[PDB]
Amino acid sequence: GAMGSMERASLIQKAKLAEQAERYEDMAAFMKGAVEKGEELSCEERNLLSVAYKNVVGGQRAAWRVLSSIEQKSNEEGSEEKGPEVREYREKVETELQGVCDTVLGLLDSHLIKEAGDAESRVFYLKMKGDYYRYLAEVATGDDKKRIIDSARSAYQEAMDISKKEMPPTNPIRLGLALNFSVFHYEIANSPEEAISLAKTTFDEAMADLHTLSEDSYKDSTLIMQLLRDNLTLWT
Amino acid sequence: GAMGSMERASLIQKAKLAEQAERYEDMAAFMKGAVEKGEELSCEERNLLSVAYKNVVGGQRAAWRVLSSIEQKSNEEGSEEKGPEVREYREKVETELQGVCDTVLGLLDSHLIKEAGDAESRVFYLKMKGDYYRYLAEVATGDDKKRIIDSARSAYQEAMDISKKEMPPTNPIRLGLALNFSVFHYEIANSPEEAISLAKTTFDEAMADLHTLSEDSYKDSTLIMQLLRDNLTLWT
Ligand SMILES: C=CC(C)(C)OC[C@H]1O[C@H](O[C@@H]2C3=C([C@H](C)COC(C)=O)C[C@H](O)[C@]3(C)/C=C3/[C@@H](COC)CC[C@H]3[C@@H](C)[C@H]2O)[C@H](O)[C@@H](OC(C)=O)[C@@H]1O
Ligand SMILES: C=CC(C)(C)OC[C@H]1O[C@H](O[C@@H]2C3=C([C@H](C)COC(C)=O)C[C@H](O)[C@]3(C)/C=C3/[C@@H](COC)CC[C@H]3[C@@H](C)[C@H]2O)[C@H](O)[C@@H](OC(C)=O)[C@@H]1O
Ligand SMILES: [Cl-]
Ligand SMILES: [Cl-]
Ligand SMILES: [Mg+2]
Ligand SMILES: [Mg+2]
Ligand SMILES: [Mg+2]
Ligand SMILES: [Mg+2]
Repeated sequence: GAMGSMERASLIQKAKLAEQAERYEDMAAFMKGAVEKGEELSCEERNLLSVAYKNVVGGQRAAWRVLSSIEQKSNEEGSEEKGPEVREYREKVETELQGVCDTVLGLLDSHLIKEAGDAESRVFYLKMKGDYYRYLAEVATGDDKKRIIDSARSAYQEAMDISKKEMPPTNPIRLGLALNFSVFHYEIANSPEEAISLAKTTFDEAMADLHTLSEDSYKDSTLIMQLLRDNLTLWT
Repeated sequence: GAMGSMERASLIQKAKLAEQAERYEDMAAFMKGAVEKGEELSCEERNLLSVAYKNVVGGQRAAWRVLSSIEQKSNEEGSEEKGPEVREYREKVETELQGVCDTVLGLLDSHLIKEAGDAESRVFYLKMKGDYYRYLAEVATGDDKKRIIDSARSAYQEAMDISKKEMPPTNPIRLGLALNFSVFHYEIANSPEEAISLAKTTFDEAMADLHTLSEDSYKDSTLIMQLLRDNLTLWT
């Protein structure tokens, strides 16, 4: 660990600076170093961890999709052989993306999830585990696609069960989990009906719980409810 | 050179793919590898080289400016001591930025400039040399600031002399060189009057040469003339 010699508090401070500078690779490395100090993460610290890797892998996924599209076009009828370069470079990006997902999943397994006892931390980390197996599933094609998909489903499902028992329907973590599990059903598991049912029931049950909330609360929950509505509008 | 085993043509192909995927670090590494094959670069290849490093260093500069601003605020009256972290992380970004500039300058010196005989290639590379010394000047503070500034001025000046002798006033490379030399005068050399004079004469002399051009030509020259006008509007 190249961050082993830096104070935990300094790593957190620098992660916040990297966020302000949109240096997300740095941000992720600082937060990895903070996790590796062995102490549990606070609510604010968990958000820094997830934002950093979301942006790193997000850029890798966007690049992979561009290259995969070029590759597919190059393998159609009437296309001129370009050689191995497109496949090679797509494989390079894919392998780097898989490495980042493996790193995140290793942090969750060593040892964030096992030490997370409160619902808000346990559901948060299990959602992340589902998210990063989902990203692996987006690029998987070999004899492991089915196992990767089931690993994502299993993590999302355990997070769902906890969130329904321990969190109100408007809790932003519960809402973001349901949004992403719904995307998993639609895009990964070939289950659009399940995706639509989950997004609708999640939206409706949150709607009916809004009356319990303060005003300047739940800006993140309003945002996420709109994303559920956006997906239902695209899917129906 | 980690690109030593890849074919030149494959490096160029992958640089174009990286551009489409907005993977500019990859793009720069592929183009560095292509330069290191020892053959001169075509017009299209020179553009790939400059776009790749422009985007890499551009992101580093934007991050450095964010951090430097935070650092300055932290060193004002009434500010709470945050410790060494802001300076440390600004120094980290600064050192990475300087390393990229050094790499580009080394490619120009080994051996792009010495083998560039045509005006369009020689002016192009000398403009790049001025640009990357300018980026070094933006962060320089020690006993080398003056020498760095003069290295930028010297490269821009030699490019200017060639461009005025060998290129029409509407040539896009000549125009972009004048635009950037004007920015050097304004932002680096504390010479706003020189910056304004250069931008105005460049604009006026290009205006008077437009009548020689074809229509679907010079989209890049129209774009650059507008940037000269934009700067004159900001500066006056
Ligand atoms: C990374 C730190 C920063 C940028 C400072 O904060 C990110 C954000 O962190 C919190 O928001 C979380 C959160 C996001 C909110 C939906 C953003 O809301 C607004 C108004 O922008 C998106 C972020 O990625 C983050 C951290 C992700 C999670 C997601 C994590 O799964 C493992 C589950 C849902 C969502 C929850 C955790 C949100 O509470 C806060 O409630 C947000 O504050 C506001 C104005 O709403 C803040 O923007
Ligand atoms: C990197 C390759 C790609 C993205 C394919 O092309 C970049 C661009 O490459 C060319 O444009 C150059 C060029 C740019 C043009 C001003 C862009 O014009 C338009 C319409 O977008 C900006 C680029 O950074 C680039 C390569 C940089 C230079 C600069 C280099 O200094 C060392 C000097 C001025 C300018 C010259 C070289 C331009 O000719 C072409 O003339 C442009 O084609 C069009 C539509 O105008 C193309 O967009
Ligand atoms: Cl590759
Ligand atoms: Cl640092
Ligand atoms: Mg300590
Ligand atoms: Mg615990
Ligand atoms: Mg060869
Ligand atoms: Mg030559």
